[PDB]
Amino acid sequence: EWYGPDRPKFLGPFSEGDTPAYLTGEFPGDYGWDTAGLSADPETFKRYRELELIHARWAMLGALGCITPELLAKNGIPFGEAVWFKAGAQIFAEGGLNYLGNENLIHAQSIIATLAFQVVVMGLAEAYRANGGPLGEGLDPLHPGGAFDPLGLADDPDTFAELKVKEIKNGRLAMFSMFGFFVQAIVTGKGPIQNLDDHLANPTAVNAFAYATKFTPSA
Amino acid sequence: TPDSFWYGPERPLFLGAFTGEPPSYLTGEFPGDYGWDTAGLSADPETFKRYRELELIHARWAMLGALGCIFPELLGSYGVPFGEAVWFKAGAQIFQEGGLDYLGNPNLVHAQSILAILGTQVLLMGAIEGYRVNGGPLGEGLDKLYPGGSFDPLGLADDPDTFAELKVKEIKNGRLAMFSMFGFFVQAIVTGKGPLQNLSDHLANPGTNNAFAYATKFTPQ
Amino acid sequence: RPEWLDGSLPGDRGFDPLGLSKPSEFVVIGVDENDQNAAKNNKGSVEAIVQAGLARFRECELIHGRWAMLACLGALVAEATTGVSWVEAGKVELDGASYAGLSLPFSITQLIWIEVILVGGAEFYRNSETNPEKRCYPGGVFDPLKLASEDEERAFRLKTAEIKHARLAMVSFFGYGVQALST
Ligand code: CHL
Ligand code: CHL
Ligand code: CHL
Ligand code: CLA
Ligand code: CLA
Ligand SMILES: CC1=C[C@H](O)CC(C)(C)[C@H]1/C=C/C(C)=C/C=C/C(C)=C/C=C/C=C(C)/C=C/C=C(C)/C=C/C1=C(C)C[C@H](O)CC1(C)C
Ligand SMILES: CC1=C[C@H](O)CC(C)(C)[C@H]1/C=C/C(C)=C/C=C/C(C)=C/C=C/C=C(C)/C=C/C=C(C)/C=C/C1=C(C)C[C@H](O)CC1(C)C
Repeated sequence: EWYGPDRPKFLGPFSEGDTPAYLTGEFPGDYGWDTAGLSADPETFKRYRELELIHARWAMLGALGCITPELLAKNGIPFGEAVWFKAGAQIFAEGGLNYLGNENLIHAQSIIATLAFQVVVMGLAEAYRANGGPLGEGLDPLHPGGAFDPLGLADDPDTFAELKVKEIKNGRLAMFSMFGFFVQAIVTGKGPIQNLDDHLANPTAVNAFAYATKFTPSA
Repeated sequence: TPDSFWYGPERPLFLGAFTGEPPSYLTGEFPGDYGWDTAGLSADPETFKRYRELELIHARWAMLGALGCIFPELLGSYGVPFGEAVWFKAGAQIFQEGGLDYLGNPNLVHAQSILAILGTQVLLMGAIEGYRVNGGPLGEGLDKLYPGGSFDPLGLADDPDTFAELKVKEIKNGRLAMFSMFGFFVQAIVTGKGPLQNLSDHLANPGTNNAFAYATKFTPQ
Repeated sequence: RPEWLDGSLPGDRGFDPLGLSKPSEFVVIGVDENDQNAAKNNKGSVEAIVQAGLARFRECELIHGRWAMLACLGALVAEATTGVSWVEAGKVELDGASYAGLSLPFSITQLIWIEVILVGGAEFYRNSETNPEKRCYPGGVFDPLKLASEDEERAFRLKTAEIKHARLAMVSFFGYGVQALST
């Protein structure tokens, strides 16, 4: 289970006939889904697993960072804007971007300062991830460990193989939910919890089909 | 490959005479080989098998789609009372008052709920798209693209000389329909009318009702 | 008790008061001469005694009962759900086409053309088979659960279930025929 041919596939019983031969079941999250054939070269397939996991980890920090200012504005905490896709505009406000609501907090004023900080900061860390450096040199670029496993959970590879599967499946949900969040922000214009609440008001009437006539062309 | 004129080294190619030598993996073996792989996307002979079985499924859906987008607008011009005869407005028929009438006829299908349509479709497509992958009632172990048997009841694939000829006709009808269904997409986004309306508007005045009428249409500011 | 039955058959009983499925002998008479250019024309002689359809009769009960089981089960529930008598269908469907209260778009003239193509061609394909056990019991799509892998030729019984229900469904529709015009 989860490795070898005992793994469950992406079509269930329908994928028993045809999975790609190179998707043997020696990597986490392998359900044998390469119907486009984009990874029959194993060097490219080694590159794509890095792309999938880094997209998965940024989507997990994304889907939590998009869900937390809305769930805390529902409690009653005053925010400049709860929704994530209007959450960059607070640095152009009057008082600037306060973190929750206070003034002893961050209190961002200049967008050129906070971006040029990020560019040199993520310029170092992402280059360290591609090469190696002050937190590891010869480590695995997929899963380094050591200083990136402080709590001692990257041990006993029978339960560390399962944590690899728990890593990517939580991520593949989160990537599908950021592209979730991306589309439902464009099509509706309201927040994802704001889309969650009015789907709970009337589920039959308020769904995705209520906005199906929106992008129609008419000149 | 036989001496079938569409196969092998002396086959017609996508720049005619200006094409030179085709790529080394396009040996004239599989149908519709005009030697057009300039991006090199199918240099891997395993991805090239996936792209072949992804082109033809796109081709067979777009051949149904291009016939399926002309036909309600062609009959709609001839007085058949569709709710929306135009294809890209044909989804919104479920949202009007009387529902969705096949052929504009109220005592035909009369769909009222779009969630019943999608719930039926996911169950029925998911059963048969999986049958295309493996097994199934109409054929268990067959070819992935050309299964035949129950999907060739007229026997039009018996002669493998004829069958290799008709596969070229299938892919050229398919690539024409994919290229035209992409035309349906773009010239509905740009113009906003049906493709048979765009045809009859072009035929009424080809000098002004070409695509350069809408060239300044997406101009910024 | 009859002797020409009771074996390899669902209804292994000699019910016959008259023996309709009795294999009878036959004798062939010659053709009488009718040539005028002969002086005398004789009445033909006995030529050939012939030793001699239970397979044909088994098929024909099965077809009638299965149409009856579509008829008896179809007349009780169309009387229940719709609320119209089974004899009245046709008088109310010529006026307005319906199924379970849902209006249908078909003229009554089209129903003749629909039924003689669809039901007719399926009846043209049933007699396109030349094996009397396959004519009675075909395979293929009509056994989707694959019960032909089982056996009923021994004492184990896995077939005599439609044919008893075929019998009284013919009778209960015969009871519908004695009830329609009279009562
Ligand atoms: C046998 C039943 C079964 C079926 C039908 C599926 C189906 C699917 N699984 Mg699988 N699974 C099944 C069993 C199982 N799956 C899984 C575990 C997984 C995982 C982890 C994943 C899948 C995924 C998928 C999808 C991959 C193929 C695809 O992308 O289609 C694409 C085509 C469609 C989905 C059809 C199109 C949608 C719709 C019907 C049309 C609507 C049209 C719109 C209105 C168009 C409008 C657009 C406008 C703008 C033009 C597909 C929906 C993957 C996925 O989620 O990707 C989607 C995925 O990550 N499955 C397990 C546990 C091991 C199963 C157990 O039996
Ligand atoms: C010898 C002359 C000859 C020439 C010049 C071509 C040229 C072409 N053939 Mg070939 N063929 C030729 C002979 C033959 N072809 C074929 C059989 C085929 C087939 C089956 C196919 C082709 C296709 C193609 C195209 C392939 C590459 C491409 O897409 O260009 C890319 C570059 C362009 C298309 C230039 C762009 C045109 C225009 C000037 C730009 C317009 C500018 C817009 C205003 C900008 C838009 C604005 C923005 C903002 C939106 C190309 C147009 C393929 C095709 O149709 O794909 C489209 C194709 O499927 N040919 C046969 C029979 C054997 C030939 C016989 O001699
Ligand atoms: C073949 C797949 C497919 C495509 C291309 C469409 C396309 C469309 N549907 Mg639609 N549908 C499709 C399947 C289905 N639809 C519906 C049910 C509906 C309803 C109820 C409605 C629509 C509407 C629309 C139109 C939205 C207007 C618009 O966005 O303008 C911009 C886009 C275009 C002008 C065309 C460009 C097409 C597209 C961007 C490119 C196609 C490639 C896609 C990215 C592939 C996506 C398919 C995936 C899921 C496999 C749009 C043309 C609405 C409508 O009719 O509004 C007037 C509407 O109300 N659809 C069902 C049943 C659940 C489908 C089943 O598969
Ligand atoms: C729920 C998602 C999830 C899961 C199951 C895993 C699982 C794993 N990761 Mg991955 N990872 C993830 C998300 C996840 N990771 C994300 C989002 C990042 C980016 C920050 C990373 C970055 C990362 C690195 C760099 C490394 C791992 C490693 C590991 C392994 C051991 C550590 C472990 O068991 O953590 C299990 C994790 C959990 C049970 C989640 C706990 C819940 C947290 C606290 C949620 C709260 C988030 C917090 C509020 C936001 C702060 C974010 C901040 C840290 C940036 C194991 C395969 C290490 C490894 O394999 O060593 C060889 C390793 O080197 N991961
Ligand atoms: C890619 C394939 C494709 C797709 C997705 C669509 C999608 C669509 N078509 Mg198009 N169409 C296509 C190909 C396609 N078409 C082709 C190839 C043709 C040419 C034959 C047509 C001709 C066509 C017409 C003429 C109409 C549509 C309509 C529709 C819409 C409703 C679908 C529907 O009613 O299905 C359900 C359809 C069926 C199940 C098949 C038809 C069944 C009819 C009702 C006869 C009933 C069968 C039987 C004789 C009676 C049974 C009796 C019963 C009591 C048991 C939808 C937008 C309708 C619309 O309003 O769009 C504008 C419409 O009227 N289509
Ligand atoms: C598998 C396969 C197979 C075959 O063969 C082929 C194909 C089909 C191609 C394939 C598929 C694929 C896919 C599905 C893909 C997808 C992806 C995604 C979705 C991603 C995302 C991804 C996503 C992501 C990263 C995301 C991220 C995010 C983030 C960071 C966020 C951030 C933020 C926050 C916090 C909040 C604030 O206020 C703002 C912001 C700034 C907004
Ligand atoms: C070859 C090559 C080579 C080099 O190297 C590179 C490159 C260049 C990349 C390449 C190329 C490619 C291409 C050309 C592509 C294209 C494609 C397409 C267009 C597809 C379509 C495709 C398309 C398709 C599928 C389509 C389909 C469709 C359909 C179904 C439809 C449907 C419908 C109908 C009926 C009606 C209604 O009312 C609506 C709807 C719903 C809408």
